[PDB]
Amino acid sequence: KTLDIQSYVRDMQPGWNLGNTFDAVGQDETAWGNPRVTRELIEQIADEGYKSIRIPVTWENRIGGAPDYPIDPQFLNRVDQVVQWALEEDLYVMINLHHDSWLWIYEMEHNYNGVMVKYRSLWEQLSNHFKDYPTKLMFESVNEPKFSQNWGEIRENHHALLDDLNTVFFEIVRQSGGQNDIRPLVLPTMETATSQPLLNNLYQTIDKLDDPNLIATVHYYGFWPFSVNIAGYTRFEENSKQEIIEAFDRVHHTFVARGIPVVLGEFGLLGFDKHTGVIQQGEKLKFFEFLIHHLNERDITHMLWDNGQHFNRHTYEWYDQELFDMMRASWEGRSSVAESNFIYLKQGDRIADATVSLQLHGNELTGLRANGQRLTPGQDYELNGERLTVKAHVLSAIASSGTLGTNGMVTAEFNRGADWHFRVNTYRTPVLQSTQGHVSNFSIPASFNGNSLATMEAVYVDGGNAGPQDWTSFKEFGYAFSPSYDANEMKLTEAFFREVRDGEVRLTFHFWSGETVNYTIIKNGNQVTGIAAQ
Amino acid sequence: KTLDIQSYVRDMQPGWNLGNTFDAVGQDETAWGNPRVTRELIEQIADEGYKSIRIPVTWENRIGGAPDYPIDPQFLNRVDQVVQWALEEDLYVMINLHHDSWLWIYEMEHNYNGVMVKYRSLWEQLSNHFKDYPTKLMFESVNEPKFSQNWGEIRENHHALLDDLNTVFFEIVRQSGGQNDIRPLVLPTMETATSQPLLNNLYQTIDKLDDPNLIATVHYYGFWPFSVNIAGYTRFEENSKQEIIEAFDRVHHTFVARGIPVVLGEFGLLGFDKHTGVIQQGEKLKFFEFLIHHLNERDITHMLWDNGQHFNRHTYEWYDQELFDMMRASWEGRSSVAESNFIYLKQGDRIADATVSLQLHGNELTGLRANGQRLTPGQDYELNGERLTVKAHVLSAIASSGTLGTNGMVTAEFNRGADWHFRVNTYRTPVLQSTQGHVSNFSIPASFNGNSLATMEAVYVDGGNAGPQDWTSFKEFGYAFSPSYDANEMKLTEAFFREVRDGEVRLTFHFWSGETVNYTIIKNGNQVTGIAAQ
Ligand SMILES: C[As](C)(=O)[O-]
Ligand SMILES: C[As](C)(=O)[O-]
Ligand SMILES: [Ca+2]
Ligand SMILES: [Ca+2]
Ligand SMILES: [Ca+2]
Repeated sequence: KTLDIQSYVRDMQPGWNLGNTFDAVGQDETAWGNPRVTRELIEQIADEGYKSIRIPVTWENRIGGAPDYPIDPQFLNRVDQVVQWALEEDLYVMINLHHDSWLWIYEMEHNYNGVMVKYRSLWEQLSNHFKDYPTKLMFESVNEPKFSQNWGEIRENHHALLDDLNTVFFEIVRQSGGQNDIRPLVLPTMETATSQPLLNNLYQTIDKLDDPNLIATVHYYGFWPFSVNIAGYTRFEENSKQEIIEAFDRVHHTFVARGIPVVLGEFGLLGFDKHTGVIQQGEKLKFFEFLIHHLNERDITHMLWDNGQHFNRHTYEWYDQELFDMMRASWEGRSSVAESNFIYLKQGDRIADATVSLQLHGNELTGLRANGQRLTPGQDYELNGERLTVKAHVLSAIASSGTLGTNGMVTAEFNRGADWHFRVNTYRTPVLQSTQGHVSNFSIPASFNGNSLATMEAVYVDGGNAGPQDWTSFKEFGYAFSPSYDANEMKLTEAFFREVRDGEVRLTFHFWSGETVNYTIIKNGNQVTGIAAQ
Repeated sequence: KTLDIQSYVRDMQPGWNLGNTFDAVGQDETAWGNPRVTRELIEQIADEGYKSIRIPVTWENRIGGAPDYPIDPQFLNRVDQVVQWALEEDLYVMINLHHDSWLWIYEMEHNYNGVMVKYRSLWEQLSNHFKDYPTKLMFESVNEPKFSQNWGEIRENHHALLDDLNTVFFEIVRQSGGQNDIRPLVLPTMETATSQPLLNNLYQTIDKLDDPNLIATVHYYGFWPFSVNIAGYTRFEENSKQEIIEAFDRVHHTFVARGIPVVLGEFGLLGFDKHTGVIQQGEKLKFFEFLIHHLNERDITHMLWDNGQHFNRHTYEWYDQELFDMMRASWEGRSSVAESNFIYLKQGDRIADATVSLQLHGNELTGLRANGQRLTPGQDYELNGERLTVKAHVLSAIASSGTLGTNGMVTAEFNRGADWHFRVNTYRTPVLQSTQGHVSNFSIPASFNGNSLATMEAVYVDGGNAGPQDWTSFKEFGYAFSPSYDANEMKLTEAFFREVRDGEVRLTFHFWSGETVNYTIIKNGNQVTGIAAQ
């Protein structure tokens, strides 16, 4: 019968990626540290409220040679089993060719027929294998296509190559029998990026194919500097907000408003490829709240990129319940947020009233708790417009001990959406110590003293920015440096030193409390002298 | 072994089309009035100096139905026989899908897979059939592709469709075995037109395919108004000259100069689709001289469109030896031409010296003949710069009788290139007569009195142009009107009257002698009254 492609895509909301699994580059799907897929994982993801699952698959390393490129039947049966489990749990399912994109498909520019033969063979095999599967199984032509080994090197000829890949995929699937005459097909922009020319090119391809069951796909990992924590973008601010609005306005105008539905096939923050701790927690939450709201406004179905770091695949729970709670709330509507998820108290100072700005997002404050205890309006706190004041005696009750670090929590409750949690932290000025070391393993002894590090600047004392990405003084969190809180050390990485010339560099460590600490390093070959502020 | 595609295309020069033959829409190749192809025709064309032959083929009407679309083997064997004869005569050969373009291929926009299945099947069959043939046989994907039933309705989506047709053709041929891995392939622009965007799109496709044996093709039928004789363009003038220069500069810059050779797969004058007499003979000759010179300058191989009207296929000679002689001369270099191919003498007037402007094109005048008799320089004629004077006594010797029409010829001989022939014509004022008739068969009795008609204007006496193409007063020769010299009649066609409203129209007949005659028609329904000048 007829299929309503817009309703189909709407019914997928929200989605989840089985990341770093069948897409892993290796003998099998455990190559990147995830376990073999259990039925329970799929059940649990469905129970959390996900309505669709993307199962990215890298076929390279599980296929024979030319000319037929036979897919390993054992590998295919394992992929198949997971597809079936998902369908049994009433999920929509998307499969693709994944890291094949940069393992070999990218060669197409100087190997047209060679790539085409291999690509055709794979999609002929998959389309045939899955032809009688329910149409809740959809096919995606290729992940993040590009035709250079590098990102951001899209040339004019590349667009034509991607049109051809998308088109041959369409032709193969549509004429392969079973339900494949109507099965929804997912087609990407170049690099799954959102610039207007790339959206236009995908539109041209979709328009040409003259088919009612096509879905456009893009990916999104945040405004780059915020997403990796570089260049001073420690807060979710106007640049990150405007990129989302502008990008998804383009997507909506070009596709959704013209009747072509859009699946955001992957989203997250790029810096999570390091770890989730590289983005300040409150700012991370506000990114997800804002993004998902604006996707909802534009009818865009989204699928979380989860490489194993969000849903714990061994215990079937979220590593970060706060993040999940925010996402789950965002599926339904907006949550109120605040300038920060913390209130800092200087150890030794008289504790005063803390006033913080809320962004209510159309909700009302219903209550406040201090370590779970209900507070009395007026007596213990005030809300004046969007200015929330937590009274001194409440903070003193939580943190009069003056123990450094997080003493407790003030939780703001709203009539709709997720609670917002203020971590109440006692701090003193952090102290770094002079030291001497080697570029391969350089650690500054550091007393964090209840502080959390936001970012680090590096400049040559003689002038100019030092280290990687020297268009900015603010170095990249994790990549160039890392706080080791348990070890009481500040790590400066070998990658940092690889892009530092011999000489004297001034470091400036910025902490979330507002504390700033300077430090000097002198590099002489592979040897580094650290000198604390005096 | 390796093939040098530029040398290959150069070696094709000059070419000839076996037109209105296998391309004819009908049961067989005689459907449009040409005889079955004889070996002698191919021999004779080769003997005239042609090095390549285009054999356009329309496959529709000689194929089975879906899904395999089997080509009639009998038809294919007849095409094959002609290909073999041409190859035996050492010619290069181009075959294609021809009027399939507008019989069904154009449907692709709203029938993507249906057209693709049929197109794929045909090229699979042809590529297989011809795979072991010498590489002097080349394949051309499709004639004059477009995706509307009408010309000049190229939309953005159409470019993508043509890229796909060209690309699938490439893929099929290149992987079909025999010599087809290296066989030269000919790819057209949309409508085989020469505008920059269309040239760019073909370049993009050729660049993408990353193959050393690709040939670009365009067609050319002259600046439109001159080519059909409308809007007053009775002379080969600056607009026709500039179109050639601009168009082929674009072609050279975009393709030839970048190492992609170009075959002009068809050329002629569009109006020849009526008959060759619609273009004044001298102006026709200058068009071909100028065109072929500029193609030579730009290394473009050309193939004459001959639907049966140039080379007489029954007697194996040129209908118009003067035209052939000009083309043959042009293969080697430029010919000198003149303002006209005629000298008019008014009957009853004293015969004076005739002075005409020559365009020497780098040649020198070596002599002059009057009816074949060598004339004496100085005594009988003078050349002053490019001004040729033929003395009165020479013209009087040719035309003292005062018989109306062509009395004889003055032939200019040059050190290089074709002779130029001046027809010496005696004329009197032409006379049209009043009459009454019907729109389906309206003839003005006409005493042409040694004159040749150039064009006819039609305007409403109250204002505005009358008849077809009413953006100009000058009507289209043949289509709207025709001189019947033997019948002594001026025909105004039914097609003319279909676009004339009831009322009074002033006609102005322009003759090559400079004589102008006005005439009035009054249209009342299907009845027409003609009133001669008084
Ligand atoms: C390294 As990625 C663009 O697959 O998140
Ligand atoms: C009518 As034609 C464009 O094939 O000369
Ligand atoms: Ca294409
Ligand atoms: Ca609540
Ligand atoms: Ca001569």
